[PDB]
Amino acid sequence: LMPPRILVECLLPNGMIVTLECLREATLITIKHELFKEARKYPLHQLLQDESSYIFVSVTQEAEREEFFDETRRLCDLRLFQPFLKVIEPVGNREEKILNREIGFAIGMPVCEFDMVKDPEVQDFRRNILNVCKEAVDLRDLNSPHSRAMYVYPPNVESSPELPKHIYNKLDKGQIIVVIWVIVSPNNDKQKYTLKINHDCVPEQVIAEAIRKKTRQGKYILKVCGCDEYFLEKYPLSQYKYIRSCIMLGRMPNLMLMAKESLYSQLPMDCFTMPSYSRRSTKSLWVINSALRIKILCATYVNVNIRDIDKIYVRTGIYHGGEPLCDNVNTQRVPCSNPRWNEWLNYDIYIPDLPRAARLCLSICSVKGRKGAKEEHCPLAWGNINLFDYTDTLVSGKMALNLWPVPHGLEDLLNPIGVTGSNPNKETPCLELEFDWFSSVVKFPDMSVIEEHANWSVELRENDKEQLKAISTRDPLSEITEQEKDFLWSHRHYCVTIPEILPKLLLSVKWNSRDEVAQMYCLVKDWPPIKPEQAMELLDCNYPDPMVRGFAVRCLEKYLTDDKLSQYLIQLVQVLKYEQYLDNLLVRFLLKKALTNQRIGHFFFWHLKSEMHNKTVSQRFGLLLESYCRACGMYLKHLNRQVEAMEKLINLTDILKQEKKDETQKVQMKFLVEQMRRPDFMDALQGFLSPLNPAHQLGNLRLEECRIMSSAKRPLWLNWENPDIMSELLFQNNEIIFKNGDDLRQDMLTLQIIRIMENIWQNQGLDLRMLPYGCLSIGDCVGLIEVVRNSHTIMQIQCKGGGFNSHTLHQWLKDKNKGEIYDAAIDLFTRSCAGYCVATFILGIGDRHNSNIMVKDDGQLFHIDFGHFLDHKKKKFERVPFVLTQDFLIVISKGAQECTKTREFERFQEMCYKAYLAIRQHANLFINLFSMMLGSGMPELQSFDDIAYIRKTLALDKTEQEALEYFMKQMNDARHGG
Amino acid sequence: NNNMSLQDAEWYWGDISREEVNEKLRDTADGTFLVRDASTKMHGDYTLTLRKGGNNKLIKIFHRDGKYGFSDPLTFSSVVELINHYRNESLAQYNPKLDVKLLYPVSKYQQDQVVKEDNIEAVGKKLHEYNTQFQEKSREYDRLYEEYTRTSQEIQMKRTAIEAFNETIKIFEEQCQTQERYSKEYIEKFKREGNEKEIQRIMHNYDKLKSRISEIIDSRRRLEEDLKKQAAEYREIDKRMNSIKPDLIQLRKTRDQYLMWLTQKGVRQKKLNEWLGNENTED
Repeated sequence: LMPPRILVECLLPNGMIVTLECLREATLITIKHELFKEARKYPLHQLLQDESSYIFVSVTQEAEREEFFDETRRLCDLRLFQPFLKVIEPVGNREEKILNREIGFAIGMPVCEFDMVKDPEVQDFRRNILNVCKEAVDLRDLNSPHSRAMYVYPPNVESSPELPKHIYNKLDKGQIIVVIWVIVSPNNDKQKYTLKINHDCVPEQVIAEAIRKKTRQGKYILKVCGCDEYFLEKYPLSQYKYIRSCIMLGRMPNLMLMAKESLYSQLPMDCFTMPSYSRRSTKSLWVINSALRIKILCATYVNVNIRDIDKIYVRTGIYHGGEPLCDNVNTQRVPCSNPRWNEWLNYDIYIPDLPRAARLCLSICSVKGRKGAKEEHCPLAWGNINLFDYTDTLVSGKMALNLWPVPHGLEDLLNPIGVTGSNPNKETPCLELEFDWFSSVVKFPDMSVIEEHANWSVELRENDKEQLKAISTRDPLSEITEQEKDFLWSHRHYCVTIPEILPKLLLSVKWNSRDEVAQMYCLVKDWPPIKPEQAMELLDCNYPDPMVRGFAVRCLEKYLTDDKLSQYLIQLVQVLKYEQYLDNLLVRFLLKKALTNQRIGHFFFWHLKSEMHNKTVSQRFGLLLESYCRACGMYLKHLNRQVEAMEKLINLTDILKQEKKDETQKVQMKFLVEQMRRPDFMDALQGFLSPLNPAHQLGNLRLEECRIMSSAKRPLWLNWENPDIMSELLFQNNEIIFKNGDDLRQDMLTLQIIRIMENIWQNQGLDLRMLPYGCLSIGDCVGLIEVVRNSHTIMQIQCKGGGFNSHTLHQWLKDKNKGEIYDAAIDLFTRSCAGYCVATFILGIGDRHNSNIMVKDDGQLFHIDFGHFLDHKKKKFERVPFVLTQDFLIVISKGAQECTKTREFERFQEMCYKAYLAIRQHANLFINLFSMMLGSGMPELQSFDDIAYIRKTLALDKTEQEALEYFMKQMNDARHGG
Repeated sequence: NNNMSLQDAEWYWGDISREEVNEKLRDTADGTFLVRDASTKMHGDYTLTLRKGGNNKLIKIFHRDGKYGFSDPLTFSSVVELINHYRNESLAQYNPKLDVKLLYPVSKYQQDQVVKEDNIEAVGKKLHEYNTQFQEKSREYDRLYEEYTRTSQEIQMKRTAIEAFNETIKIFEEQCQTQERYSKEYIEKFKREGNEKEIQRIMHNYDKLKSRISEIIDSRRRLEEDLKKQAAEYREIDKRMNSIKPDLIQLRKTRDQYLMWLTQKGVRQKKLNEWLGNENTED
């Protein structure tokens, strides 16, 4: 950040001052050599010692002092606050400081801040996460070096060994044809060997067959051609995702033989060292017999207008999830001019009946328009308190909390969704409080006392079994009445034989009754395990109980495969916010599974780091990132390279957009090409693992291909190359859209859901085609968009060729595909349209014009910017239907003028029917995913009533036939003959 | 009286979603209730929502052989009779925990009479004017919020910068203290020796150091003053936001009230869509 000539001040240890002149690219060792070569001339050089006994120290733009043990790093990358350098004797450790600097750069904030904060919960989290880190390290170092090879290169295996019959019939006699390349030669001479082998063959059988046809204790392994994907663990060759995708698409698989010793040597040795901080009257809650009382003293800062608002008040409550344990209590003593209340508020809930996950949600609200019957209360700031701390002790004595601003659009006064804790910023409304002192430490009783209390307080064959099953099969967000709750709690002992009903029984229990809660604790302790996609329900905000979440985590540990974990990682990260502590079973499980799989680690890091800017969970995510980067092995360097490249890209985009928005396209292109040609940018951008896929490697940028598109947001069309030797087999180059300015997290969620709908449809037995392409969020309003090749918008199609006849798309497809290819192209186009119509109808994606919908060359179509993943751009819960236009109808009808009069039309409608019924059958999982995505902070969902629009579109209120008729009438109204 | 039209009953609302039920019963006292048609749309369900303990409790009215009731056996003739009886008497007999009456019934007639200028052209013109006011207030609020976010970012970065200046000053002052500690003895020894070249060189270095420290102090002070000014602007923008939110809420509420009044007149919903804003407005 210092382009021109620099006059660096030198802060000698004897007290000298000298200003050397050096270029921006000089290194620290060169600077020290010149500095001690210039201090001899000036006085006080007798006390000066040799260079090797001294190191540097300065201050960076992040307001920290770094003692520079790494000398090879150049001056520009140091990021000094001011051009000055101080020479002091070394006091820290070489490796410790270098590692801490790398961790800080990867995270985005210095590692010294977490030592600066003195919160005992934070310190205990940092001390105790190292046990998990060490267990993961030991597990990686169990089978040397095959275990480390498995860690760095995860087998990309699907959870289902067997194949759906619609693609199992695509095999010839159940045999897969695979090309084997052997490149072992004096020169890089490529020879291929085509093998036709059964699907259930393991890699050792594949390698034996390859050797036998090569015409000759296995010293070789098999790698995907064109990517960093390896086949290591002995699993059926059809189970791997690349090979199954090749079977699905009819594409010819390609493999290649790498020596085991070559890869084993190529793997760096990973070392994990414990950091510095590794070395560095109570009575039970139930003995208390009193109500819960809390005092509110004053609001230090309040940004209220005197004229507009007269009175302001703070509203409180006791919550367990989103459900108030007791009725809310309000304060009203003083106007806005002098905020001070000093009122002992009393809650009609006994202390011994306080649940272990009890909280205290506050909000300073401003009552306006007191004149007239209607009183309007608008909140000024909100805060939450976790009445029980991480050591199982009730909060006692004086307390103070800064209060966060109310989120955009959150009208209701209390905000129990938000995270417990004070605002780190200190120029915010601070509301000092009080908690009654009980002359001792108020501790929650242990499980022995819980067990002693529990079980001591105590169609229709023998029970109403049909109603139990009906409630079980009912989705989580459906209305559950008081009669149903009483029935469920009364028949709790029989609910074990239906383990799919634990969520509903949990909602049935009365959380403000210790007898009921103890009985439910015993029931959950003896509960049988359930499906992981149902156990992920019990981690949402609606189930804050430690034992509920521990049972859900145990179920995840038992039954969560790694492909499913990578599918649900977005949500399993997002439900880290809903945790009330730092150290807990969910984060232990996720970190243990992120330090034994480098794809999980890559997306774990990038999802956690996507949310540094949000101060709400920034501290927890920063500490988690610190531990991950501490024990992530050698991948830290690749992560640092990715962070460098995206920092350069973000700076480029900012400078392009805000300083020179009025600058014309050509001049902006000139500036872009100049700054790309700039050597430090060039070096930072070349040669790093892509963030969208750790296997894909980005190579030499193509400055001629790179450009900025005509879209209003000015995104970057960045074209890389493939450094793999056999790049031609998969793809010669990588082009990626760098998007800066738009939130891509809604698109990320929509594409996750689309991928899951394909999984459901294919497992059922349909063949609908989707492209859930890659999207990543790398921070705030910044992200990566993977380009699909050979694609064109219908707007592009219409424009090309000269070119309003809706026959243009059909003519373009006919010109692209000829012969027998035409039938397959039209079939693929129709199946893609069916998937698109069903998916956009169900999720309520907004208006699609011509410019966000692309047709590939082989006839496949897909949808680009989702933007709003639900109809809340207009309203929640007539609503937005899917659209199917005249050109689509013409091509599906193979160019017939009477589109609705052909057989392919009703074939398409039947495919839509089956797809919709499959999604309506599996809507429970979609509801759980959308409800676990509540804490994202996206503008859309934010409570539950915006998730409810999926219930509306899927018609979970009606029955199956009624919903099918509803979809039929929706489709007919949609086209309305065109 | 005891058994009149369920449609004429004021607690009856018709086909409203549970979301609208929760919106209507948000932050209301105990005993509040309304009766709406069931979401399942199966005839005879008639879910009743009573708010006890701060929660929108749900109780379902079983319908059998021309009778109504909460649970078997059914002993009541009609929904109106059930509602009136449990308004008169509490629910403790039905459920021992549910010790509450049905005190405050939500009525659709109050909103019927609150709206003024009932004629069609008047409600249309008022709807248009209030929609324009609502759009103006919404764009003002969005601009205010983006300005607030920008100012918060500026405050955070300037606080980091001022902390960095404090650290720089600490380093410089420690170095100058070390310089004086060494230079006292050094200057004393060279004064004993009797030469002035190194003395003047050391003095030149010391005044150069002092000038640099003074410059950094001046820059830090200027940054701190700018930080105070930006903090004042941030507080002013927060005050304007807190002032402008209630007016936007009231405009939205009255616009929706006018929309519902217009729709409850038999006029075309296509005309409603065309007239309102035919735009991305929520309602």
